[PDB]
Order: sequence, then C-alpha cells, then structure tokens
Amino acid sequence: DDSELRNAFETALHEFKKYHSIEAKGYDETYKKLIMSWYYAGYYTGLAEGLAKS
Amino acid sequence: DDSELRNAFETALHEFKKYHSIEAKGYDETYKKLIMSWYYAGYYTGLAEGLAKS
Amino acid sequence: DDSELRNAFETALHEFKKYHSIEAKGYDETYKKLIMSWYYAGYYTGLAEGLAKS
Amino acid sequence: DDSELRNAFETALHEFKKYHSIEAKGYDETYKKLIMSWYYAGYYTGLAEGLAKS
Repeated sequence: DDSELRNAFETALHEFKKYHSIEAKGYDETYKKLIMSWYYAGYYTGLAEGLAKS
Repeated sequence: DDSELRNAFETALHEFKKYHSIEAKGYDETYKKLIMSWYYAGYYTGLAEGLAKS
Repeated sequence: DDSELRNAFETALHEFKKYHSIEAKGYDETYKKLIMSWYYAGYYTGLAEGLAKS
Repeated sequence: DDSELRNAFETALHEFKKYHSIEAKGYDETYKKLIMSWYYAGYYTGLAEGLAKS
C-alpha cells in the first residue's frame, strides 16, 4: 500500500544523511591536514634558521 | 536631507548584522589562533633542534 | 681477473664519496622538505578558503 | 714605508669581504622568494580546487 512508499522514503532518507556524514568526515580530515601543514612549515623554517646561526 | 537619515539606517543595519554573527566570527578567530599556534610550536621546536646542532 | 678486483676499488671508492658528503646531502634534503612544506601550507589554506565560499 | 702597502692591503681585504657579504645577502633574498613562490602556487592551486567543488 502507501506504507511501502513511506518505508522506501525513510530508507532514502537514511542514505541521504549517511552520505552527508561522510562529507563531514572529509571536511574534518581536510582541516587536520591544514593544521599539520602549518606545523611542518614552521618546523622546517625554524630548523633552517637554527642551522644558520652556526 | 534624506541622505543623512538614510545612512543612519544602513549604519544601524550594519552594526546589527555584526551582532547577529559574533559567534560565527568567534569560531573563525578561534581557528585562526589554532593554526598560528601550531605553526609556532613547530617554529620553536625546529629552531631549538637547529641551534643544538653546532 | 683485473676487472673484478678493479670494480671493487671504484665500488668502495663510491660508498666513501657518499659518506664524505652526507651532511651536505642533509642540508639539501632539509631545504627540499622546507619547500614542500610551504607549498602544502598554501595548498590547504587555499582549499579551505575555497570550500568555505559556497 | 712598506707599512703603507700593508695598510692598503688590509683595506682592500676589508672591501673584498664586505663585497662577498652583499653577495651572500643576495643569495638569501633569492631563497626567500623561492619559498614564498611555492607558498602562493599552492595557495592559488588549493583555492581553485576549492571553488570547483561548488
């Protein structure tokens, strides 16, 4: 009956939210690489400056 | 004339747009400081390692 | 004959040339990582700004 | 006497080292532009990629 369509809709709704949660996961890993990249840029910057004072 | 009183509306309308988005601005500043902090942790870690080698 | 023993000299002479210039090679690798690090800091900074605009 | 020549030589020696210190200054600024250029190449690369995901 019309119950099968409503059940199908909740399924498609579950897949929709499951998809955006993956999208959010991707944005999270992106911002972690952003932070590490700034850490290493500072590290090799400081390291070169330190070797020069030799 | 109208120009004086009209700007007083856009002026007030401006400060109220700021107020409505102070939290979002706070998250933004929080993440800028996060990024600068990790840069600097890296900087001073690399510097110290570079000075030690001499 | 001579070919076998002669190559053993150039072979050993090679590894010892490497040893004599490991520090200079270290400075070189340090500066390659410095360059890649700043590229990546820029990459992820620009990406995040580009995603935010949507 | 021969003291004037030795004094003249130390002067010319001072100018010689003062010149190479400028040369070293030029090599330094060159490597800073090298690093910034890689930063901006990454930045505009990331930024374009970010706008595309729109």
